Amino acid sequence: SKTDFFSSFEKSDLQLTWTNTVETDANGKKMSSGIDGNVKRDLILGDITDKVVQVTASANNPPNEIDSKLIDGDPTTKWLAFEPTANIVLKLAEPVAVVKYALTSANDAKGRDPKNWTLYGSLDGTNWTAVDTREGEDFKDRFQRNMYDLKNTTKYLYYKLDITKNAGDSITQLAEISLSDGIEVPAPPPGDMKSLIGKGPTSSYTAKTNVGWTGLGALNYSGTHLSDGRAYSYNKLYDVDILVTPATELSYFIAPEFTDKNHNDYSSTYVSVDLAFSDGTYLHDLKAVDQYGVGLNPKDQGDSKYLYVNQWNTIKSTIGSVAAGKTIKRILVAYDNPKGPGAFRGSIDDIKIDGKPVQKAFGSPIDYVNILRGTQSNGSFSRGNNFPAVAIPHGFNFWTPTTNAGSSWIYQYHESNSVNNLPQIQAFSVSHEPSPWMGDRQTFQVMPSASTAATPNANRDSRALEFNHANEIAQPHYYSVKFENGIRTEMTPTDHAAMFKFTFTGATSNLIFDNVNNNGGLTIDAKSGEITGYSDVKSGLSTGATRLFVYAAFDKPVIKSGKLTGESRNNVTGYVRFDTSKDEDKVVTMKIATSLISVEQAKKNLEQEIGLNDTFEGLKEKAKTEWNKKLGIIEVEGASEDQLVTLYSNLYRLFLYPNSAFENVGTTTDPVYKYASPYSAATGQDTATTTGAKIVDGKTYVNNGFWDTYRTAWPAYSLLTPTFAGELIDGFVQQYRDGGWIARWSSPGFANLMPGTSSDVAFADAYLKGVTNFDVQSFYQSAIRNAEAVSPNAGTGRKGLTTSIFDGYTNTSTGEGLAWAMDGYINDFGIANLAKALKEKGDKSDPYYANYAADYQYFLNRAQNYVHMFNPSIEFFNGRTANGAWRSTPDNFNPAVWGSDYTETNGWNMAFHVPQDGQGLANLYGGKEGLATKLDQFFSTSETGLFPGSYGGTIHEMREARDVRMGMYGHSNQPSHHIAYMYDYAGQPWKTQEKVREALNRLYIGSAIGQGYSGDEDNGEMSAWYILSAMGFYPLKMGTPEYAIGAPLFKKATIHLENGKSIVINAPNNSKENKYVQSMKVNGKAYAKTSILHADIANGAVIDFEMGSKPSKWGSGDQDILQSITPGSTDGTSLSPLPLRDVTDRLIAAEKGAVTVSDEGNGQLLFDNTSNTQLSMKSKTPSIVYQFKEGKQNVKMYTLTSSKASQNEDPKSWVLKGSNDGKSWSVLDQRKNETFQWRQYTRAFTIQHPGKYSQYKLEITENAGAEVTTLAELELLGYDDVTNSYQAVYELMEQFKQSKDLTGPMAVQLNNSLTTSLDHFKKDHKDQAIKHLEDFLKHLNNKGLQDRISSKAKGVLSADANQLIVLLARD
Ligand SMILES: OC[C@@H]1[C@@H](O)[C@H](O)[C@H](O)c2nccn21
Ligand SMILES: OC[C@@H]1[C@@H](O)[C@H](O)[C@H](O)c2nccn21
Ligand SMILES: [Ca+2]
Ligand SMILES: [Ca+2]
Ligand SMILES: [Ca+2]
Ligand SMILES: [Ca+2]
Ligand SMILES: [Ca+2]
Repeated sequence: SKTDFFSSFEKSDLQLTWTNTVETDANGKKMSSGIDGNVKRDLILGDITDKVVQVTASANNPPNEIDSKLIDGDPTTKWLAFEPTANIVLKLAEPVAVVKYALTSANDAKGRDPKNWTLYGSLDGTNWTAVDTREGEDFKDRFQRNMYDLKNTTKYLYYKLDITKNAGDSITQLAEISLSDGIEVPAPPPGDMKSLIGKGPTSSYTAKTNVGWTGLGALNYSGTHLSDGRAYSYNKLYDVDILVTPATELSYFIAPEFTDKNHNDYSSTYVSVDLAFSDGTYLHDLKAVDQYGVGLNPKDQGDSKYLYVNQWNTIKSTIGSVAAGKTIKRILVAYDNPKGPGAFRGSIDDIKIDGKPVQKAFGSPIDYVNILRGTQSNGSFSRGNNFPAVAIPHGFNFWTPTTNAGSSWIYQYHESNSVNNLPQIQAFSVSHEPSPWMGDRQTFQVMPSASTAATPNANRDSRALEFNHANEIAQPHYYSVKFENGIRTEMTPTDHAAMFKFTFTGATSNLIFDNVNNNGGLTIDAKSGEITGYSDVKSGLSTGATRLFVYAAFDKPVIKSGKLTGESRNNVTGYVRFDTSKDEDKVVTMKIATSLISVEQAKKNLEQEIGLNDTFEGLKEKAKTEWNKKLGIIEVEGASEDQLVTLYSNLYRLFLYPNSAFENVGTTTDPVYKYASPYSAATGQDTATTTGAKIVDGKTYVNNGFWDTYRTAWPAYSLLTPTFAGELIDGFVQQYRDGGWIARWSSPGFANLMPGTSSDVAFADAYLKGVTNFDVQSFYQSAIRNAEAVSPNAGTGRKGLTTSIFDGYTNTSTGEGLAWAMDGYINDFGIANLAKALKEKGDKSDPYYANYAADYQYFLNRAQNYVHMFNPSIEFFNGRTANGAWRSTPDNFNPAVWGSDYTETNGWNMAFHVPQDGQGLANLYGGKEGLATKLDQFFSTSETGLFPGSYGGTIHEMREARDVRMGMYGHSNQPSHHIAYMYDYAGQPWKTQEKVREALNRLYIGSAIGQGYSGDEDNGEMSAWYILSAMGFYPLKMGTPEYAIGAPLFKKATIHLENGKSIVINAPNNSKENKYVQSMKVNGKAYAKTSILHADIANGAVIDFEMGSKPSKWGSGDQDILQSITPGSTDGTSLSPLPLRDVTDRLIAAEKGAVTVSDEGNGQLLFDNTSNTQLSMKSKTPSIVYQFKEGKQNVKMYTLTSSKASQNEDPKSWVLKGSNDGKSWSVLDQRKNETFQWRQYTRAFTIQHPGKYSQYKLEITENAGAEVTTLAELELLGYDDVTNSYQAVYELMEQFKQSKDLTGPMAVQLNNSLTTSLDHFKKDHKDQAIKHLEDFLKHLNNKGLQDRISSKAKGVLSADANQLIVLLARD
């Protein structure tokens, strides 16, 4: 007998042996329980409709208004045909004598209702006996059901409703048909689970509905799970005789569907293909496993959560492993689910059994790369939302097929398939799209055509050419498609150019040129066989995008040529025609290059990169080589095929962005680099052949949202490609030197989207890791501009800075102000560490040098300002209104609700937004244990996607987050990406290990069918998450050169570093299940810590993980956790310490402070916490005095914010003085010859001789030249009196004495030591105050006294004492 079997459930395939039929056991008992297959419906007397197994109408209106809709029991779904007449054929399971039927009219357009019809009956389906005629029928209402009786005792297997006249329209429609046999059943029995050949998915996020995976047919299953507990049904499909061999693979495609309004019932995933063997055993009893390791049985399919609902899923199982030598007697479909009630529905297509499968071979990393990942994905549900980008790493152009030539939605894997269910290309495009949301720009289009008409038609629909994915090769360096009609197109990239081979079958062959829309030009010089063009195409968010120029040449004479018309694209549509009658002329080659400078430059770009000697194959090899140099930085052992696809495709995505936007205007020997600026104003107007944009010397790179890429991609560069990273960074620093700012979202200029200015942290982070090959000085300037200087541009700097730099938080007056705020504090963390590093560098030629020290202090403080956005009443980060009040209170708050404060997520997902200081974050939650409790709750509460909040309706990010099914964890999007690693701060690293492994395992699947990710990939970010996590470490603390340890994915990984050394990562015992770190070594030596320095791996290292299947305590020690700014000893403090703040804040209004100016101006404008108010003081030489009415203030720093007015009015030299009486002043700080290069720009100064004073005076000794002196704001940055903290501890100690948590000599000794400490503090004896607090701690740990304190009390009092020491040390 045979070893192979295949069904696509087509017309041409074998029909099912049984339909809707349950398999029976050895005893003849149905293998089903608690199931109802019947569709829910309004039943008529003797309703028989459930025996209809097939309905076929003469014409249809796919995707939604097809014959299928006639028996689905929903009046809301209809069949429609664009015809005045038609016939519907109903095939029944068994012959029945129909004696009654009902038609139901549809939703609208009464004229389309049937009016005259005949019902026929048949035995064979070709010879028809009339059984009822109706004429002149009327349906008064929409959704109206008419009932019809007839005499008939003849059992028939087919019924035809022949609709001979409708109600006058040229279109016909009907919502529902029901048939009846006239026999009463007062109690309709449950029917068997449905299993029948149908049209495929009735709903799908990402695929074409009502077609198969391939072809027009599939197997459809559905039913109702009635039971509270287990329900199942194993149904037989096909009678076969198939011998299984050791190598036999079973594969299939399954598309489970949601049957509920809420898209929360996952029942449809509890399904698999099953086999009945001749020996009386079933595949579901053997330990067959899929490509993910999941049992190939229904229960394990559903429990393991690898099947996505409303999407197609590829499944593959080597049943040979477990069933070699058995014979398959029947193929089954099985549903089996432990819990309900619920309901399910889905499709299976392409059940294949292959006795001798051929495995794919791979010669090098690039052979693993599928550039189609992220294309069975759209705006309803993303599996990456990429496009098939062919390019060199970081190339100047992308090249790509498009199935939608008007759109930034460039290529659909399945969604836009033809009536024959094949994809259609409409063009090959030059592209610069960073994402579909940002949109495409600078595009240009060609399409081959075998048209013989006088003129090739340039209409998108009519020129489109169908193809099969099996005939398409899609790689970074090579794309190839063979179309159904015999044409082949192949392309390969250069940096600025590309080569295409068009191979034809006919005598007359054409290339059609076109564009996304009419905003460009085409010039065809037929005589020299050249194309010339320009493109102004640019999406809404393509801010600063300039004109692109195109040049192209052919290897064959062009015989006919010209402009085309009729598409409303007359500026861009034309063609060239070639004589390809002779065999050696059947392939035509086009060489094509692009420029943002000029047509002349496009020409020069082409000559530089495609010499006369270059061939298609030579260029392809050059591109393959450039990709392998990137892909082969990482080499792993033990990986499956699926893992290597994911790994190497991830590395491709990582290096696809960002992109060169500069050109070589000199020669290959002597390069001269220049770019057209999307950053500053155009020099002048464009011409057809030359750009008007400013031509700027040097390099630049583009296409990057820092809100995405800072998390993973940028640190990936700094680790994997240190040297190139610096060239990339400098190309972004260029944006500062040119346009004044570094882009927040470069697309290619300053596009306005997403919160934060994370170039700050990304580039700071890179520098501190030893990527020093860029203009750090300018970078720094751009960072402080982001951090200190209000932006006039919508697309640059930090929104809400007007108030936020003074308030310590960003208020709800800025959209998603919380989001701006939290990312602000992380950026400040990086700016601060860089300032420290530049201080230590000591470059005295840096004009800014004297200022680094101060900036470190000020910025490290700002990094801790997260406290100002932590709402203590709900224990979540939360917005504040302008007046200071929390947005939410316990009564109204819901952490499940998306939006408002929370960009593209909910409060849950922003609960942990403090990667720069985990201990500080833990403290807000009560300590490490409190942090862990919060995370646990996060990971065990399911995201339902039902809470859109401010988004109004469902956005795709919500569906994706829902389908992660890791509690609330939104791995589908960037703002959650740090969360799994936060367990390293809580001292539970095993939970990080668990979550990271689930993420790597389940959320990067489906590559083979154009899926591959759990949501939008975003310019390398989702990819680098996987690459870094799989190595076993992760840059959690962006802005400081070290990683948090997770666990490696592979038995071995090597990172070949550019300096010739290796990072080897050994985990010989690694496996799907062995996910937990048991112990760890670095360089032969046992390693205890869950952090590792970049400086320890960058010069090579050997890392050994002992992996096992059970959690361990490795890395849970108090000094083994990730360290923070906040000391570990403070864990669990009852105090709420603050970093530097402006101690004048809010005093004036509460009358606890006031201000006087030497000229009697309103000095309140200098302390109102807004740079939108300034004071002009009528003197070159004014004085401001701030008076604290409630005692001495410990001020460490102060800030001056330049005004909006001219720079000449600025302070320039000054003295800050302190006093206690107002008569006698001490000199605290002196500055000379200061400047404020920007407007509304804050500068911070470290007071040379600080102390505690009740009165502060700023005495301006010199200004910048004008007759007046103007400022916007002043601040006195200091700390609260430590005394108030001591007080809070006495208070707490009293609470414990009253509860008897603290008694006897322990109470007394603690009291004494604290009091002696306090007394020393008040006499300015800092060292002695600390020493007595150390005594306090010794008491707490006195062995003789443990029966006098509870653990609760000992714990918090310890933490408090240590917190006090910290408060003291900084005082
Ligand atoms: O083109 C027919 C379409 C229908 O498919 C749709 O259901 C609706 O009834 C309608 N109103 C006007 C036109 N149409
Ligand atoms: O594509 C640009 C931005 C991204 O940078 C970001 O990841 C965000 O999730 C998003 N959703 C739609 C568009 N975008
Ligand atoms: Ca099929
Ligand atoms: Ca219907
Ligand atoms: Ca995103
Ligand atoms: Ca203030
Ligand atoms: Ca002000």
